[PDB]
Amino acid sequence: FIQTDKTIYTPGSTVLYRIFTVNHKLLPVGRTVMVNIENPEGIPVKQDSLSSQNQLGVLPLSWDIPELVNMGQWKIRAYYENSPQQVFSTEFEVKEYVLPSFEVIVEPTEKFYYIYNEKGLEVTITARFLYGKKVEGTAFVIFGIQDGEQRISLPESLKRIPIEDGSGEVVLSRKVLLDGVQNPRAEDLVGKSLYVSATVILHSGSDMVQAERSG
Amino acid sequence: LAQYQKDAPDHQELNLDVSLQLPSRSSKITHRIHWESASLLRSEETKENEGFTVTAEGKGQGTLSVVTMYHAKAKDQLTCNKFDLKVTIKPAPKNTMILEICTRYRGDQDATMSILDISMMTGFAPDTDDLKQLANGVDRYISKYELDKAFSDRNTLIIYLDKVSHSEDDCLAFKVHQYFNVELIQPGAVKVYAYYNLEESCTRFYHPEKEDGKLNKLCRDELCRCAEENCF
Amino acid sequence: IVGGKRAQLGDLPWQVAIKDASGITCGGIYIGGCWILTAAHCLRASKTHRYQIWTTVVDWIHPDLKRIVIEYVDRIIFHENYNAGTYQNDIALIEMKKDGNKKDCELPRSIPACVPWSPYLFQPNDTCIVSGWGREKDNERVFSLQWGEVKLISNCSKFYGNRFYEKEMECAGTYDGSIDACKGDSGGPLVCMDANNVTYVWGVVSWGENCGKPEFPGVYTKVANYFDWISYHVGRPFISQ
Amino acid sequence: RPCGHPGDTPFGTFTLTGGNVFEYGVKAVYTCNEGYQLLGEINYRECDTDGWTNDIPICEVVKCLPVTAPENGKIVSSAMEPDREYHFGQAVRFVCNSGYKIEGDEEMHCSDDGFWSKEKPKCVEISC
Amino acid sequence: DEDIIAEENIVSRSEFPESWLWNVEDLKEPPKNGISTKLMNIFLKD
Amino acid sequence: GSLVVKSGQSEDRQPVPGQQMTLKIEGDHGARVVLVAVDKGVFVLNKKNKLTQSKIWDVVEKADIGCTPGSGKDYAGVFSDAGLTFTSSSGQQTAQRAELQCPQ
Ligand SMILES: *[C@@H]1O[C@H](CO)[C@@H](O)[C@H](O)[C@H]1NC(C)=O
Ligand SMILES: *[C@@H]1O[C@H](CO)[C@@H](O)[C@H](O)[C@H]1NC(C)=O
Ligand SMILES: *[C@@H]1O[C@H](CO)[C@@H](O)[C@H](O)[C@H]1NC(C)=O
Repeated sequence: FIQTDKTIYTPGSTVLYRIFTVNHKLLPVGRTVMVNIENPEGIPVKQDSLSSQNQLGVLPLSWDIPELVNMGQWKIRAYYENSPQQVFSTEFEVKEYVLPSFEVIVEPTEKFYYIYNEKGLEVTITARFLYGKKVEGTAFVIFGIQDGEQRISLPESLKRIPIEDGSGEVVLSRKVLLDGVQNPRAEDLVGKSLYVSATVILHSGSDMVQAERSG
Repeated sequence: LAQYQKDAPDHQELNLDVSLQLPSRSSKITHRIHWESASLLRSEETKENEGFTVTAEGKGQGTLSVVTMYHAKAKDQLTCNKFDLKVTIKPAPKNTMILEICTRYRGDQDATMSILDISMMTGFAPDTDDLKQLANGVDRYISKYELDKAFSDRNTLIIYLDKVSHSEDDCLAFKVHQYFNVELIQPGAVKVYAYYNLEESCTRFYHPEKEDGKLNKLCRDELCRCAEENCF
Repeated sequence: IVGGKRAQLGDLPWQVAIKDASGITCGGIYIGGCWILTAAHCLRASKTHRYQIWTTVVDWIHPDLKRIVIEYVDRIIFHENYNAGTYQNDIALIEMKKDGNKKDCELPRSIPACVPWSPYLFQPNDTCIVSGWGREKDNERVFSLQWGEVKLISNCSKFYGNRFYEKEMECAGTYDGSIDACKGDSGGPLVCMDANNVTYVWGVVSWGENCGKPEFPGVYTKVANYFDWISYHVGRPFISQ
Repeated sequence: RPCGHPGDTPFGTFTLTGGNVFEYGVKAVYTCNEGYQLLGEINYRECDTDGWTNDIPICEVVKCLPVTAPENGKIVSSAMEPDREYHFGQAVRFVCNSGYKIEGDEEMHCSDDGFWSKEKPKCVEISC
Repeated sequence: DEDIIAEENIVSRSEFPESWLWNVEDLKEPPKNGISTKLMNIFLKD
Repeated sequence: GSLVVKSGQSEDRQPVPGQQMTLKIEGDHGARVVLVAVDKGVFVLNKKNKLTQSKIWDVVEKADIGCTPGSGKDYAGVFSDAGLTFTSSSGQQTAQRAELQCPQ
């Protein structure tokens, strides 16, 4: 089992990860483990062979990220030396970013959408700072229909709503949903999904967070 | 056939020894390309831009790729590539001035919902009556949060636009009053962008009659020193 | 260093290490204050803050941890007219930073090695000692500090010709002795002693060639020619000109 | 007068001595992790009227001496190759040549002591 | 001026790690119904 | 076993930037506990590949040798489908298994 300290990293930072080495009874053991660092392209860029002995089943490791590097999903691949066919993996994203300082939550009323619901998909936006206090601002919410991997944006569904006391509401009307797709027969929408994208801007205009809830 | 699968030989031997041979002294980077680590990408960096010699020896095959990273000058604009912004501040006919902001989208179609992020100059504040007049309909929106704040401590403002034209400039203006007096006034700023992309934005600065937005910098070639004080 | 014996802590205090994340890259010499004299060619990163500096280390695998003080790197200084093709003007300075509580960096072990002011102070055929962490023979090794005696030879254009420049470079090598600093010990000190045993930095390991062959001696960039160049950056303090 | 946070050094932790807040007169003693030594006699930072004591302590990974392949044997395991320092954690394997059987510990890793967990084995001809 | 902290006496916050407290602790305390409780003092970041 | 991390101090004391705090860790005797403190902003950007307990038990259950909820077509199918090989001296035994993976 591989545990990275974070889920995403900036170019230049160090990735701290621990490999837990147990047997099929989940009891800590001391064995030799092969570790491979793999770039998003798939090419392994750093191999290693270490020992779990005298480590109580916990193996503390680190890997330095170069400054000039290709962004995307990197992978750590470990396998016991004795069993090269059982390869365990964990991913970590590499990207240039800054902390948003607040969180935006896009939460639909229901976890689905009944195709014959005239009310449409009502969504509540809840934005609050990372230290708990609520957020005052403005949210731009827009809807879309997803079919496998093909996304079709609905320009008519764009809404601007006030975020007052950390809460807002925005409804996708059934009429707009049917008008957005070029098919009057609503039965064809069954099997597809809806995604919602919300952008909240603080009144200070110093931070902006985009969040999405698809599927 | 059983003896053929017995005398069956594993893999063509791969064992490359690739030595970077530089006339100068640094460390000794050697490379052992083995079968067990054939796919391992072995990268070697060299800070000097120069012709050099690579000496490989042994059985097997490999690929050598020399790729030089650098910084290239860009003719195309790095800031305001998708938006044009012109900001002017003039003395209106206690010190009150008129801020005028004209923006135009650099696209084939109109821009969608956009944000005007206006920061006041140190000591200045928007006129309340003027903001309420801009905010009524006309595809503009100023939140109640902004409109309720007093003239004091109202140094930031966000004007929301329903759309900005690509065919011509959409222009607005309002009066700004001087509530605090300071010998050195920091320039204010205006930042336009579209809600769906924050990176494609434009930012302009204003200072009561000081070209552009910029401070008095002294620049030549790459290297600039600040010149924001008395000459002597 | 091809020949020579394993250095011990007390012998050459003025030796200074430069180690990055990937092993140790060359090494400089302490010339007093909070300044180090190395070669410009070995370190060439405008990402300088990671570089780190080790002193009185002698052996890279089992330090004694006692007075093994290492210091961070504040600022680098490269020669303006450095040529990458001919390896001319191969000199650089290192500034070590210390906290604002103490005015200067106090390293009580390493001893400064002074700066030569004239090329006429020492002449060829003089007993000089170049020491560092290089590779004897071709063996990687380079765990313990090696030092050896070399002689200065005059008119190096006999062996290298147009590539050598006597105003800005100097050659030191032993005929058939092959004792020659090589590879890993670049930018290191080429130290020679005076009649008072005053310790001078006659040169630093520049480019040279493949060690061993006495018909190709090691080439070192001459320090005495860049005496005024160092003075501009580090001021007039320390030893009398 | 509260000093600043004394900063975290890689692969190490620090404890405050004589107090519970970074105030004037406290000491911050550092200690590296298992498999990491604290090089340098300076190991503490003390909050004075200005700031902390000189610089920040460093933690370096302990290293093991490289081992050659035994007679009539080869080592084709481990990291990215030859005759280099082996830092803490890494492990090697011994496989004797055809016609030679191992005579000792087949595997070993870089131990805490900067030495190997086991001793270097031998390769002896196969004898029955 | 009067009734305010001087500039030189203000220590700016500078410790903003995205992750920290990468530590190892062993539960060696005398068990209580099999559970061994360990009190650990940590210094929060900025 | 069990592993709980809670406040090692009172609930009147509020956490302040830089303030020392006591962390109460209660777990199994002798267990080595490894820690990590992460800013919640990280999870706002990416909250995937996070180590949980549910994911551990998921890996264990995917390496299970049973392939059915229960029983079988015959007395041999019960043993084979439940990940067992029965072999009697009289000859009653389960069929051989040459598939590491369960049938589709
Ligand atoms: C070389 O230097 C030595 C110094 O020990 C000297 O005795 C000898 O005469 C010199 N030889 C030549 C040819 O200069
Ligand atoms: C330098 O002069 C000639 C070059 O014509 C060279 O061959 C010789 O080795 C050198 N002689 C001396 C005395 O340095
Ligand atoms: C200089 O070095 C020589 C080398 O043996 C030594 O005899 C002498 O004592 C040293 N000091 C002086 C002042 O000559």
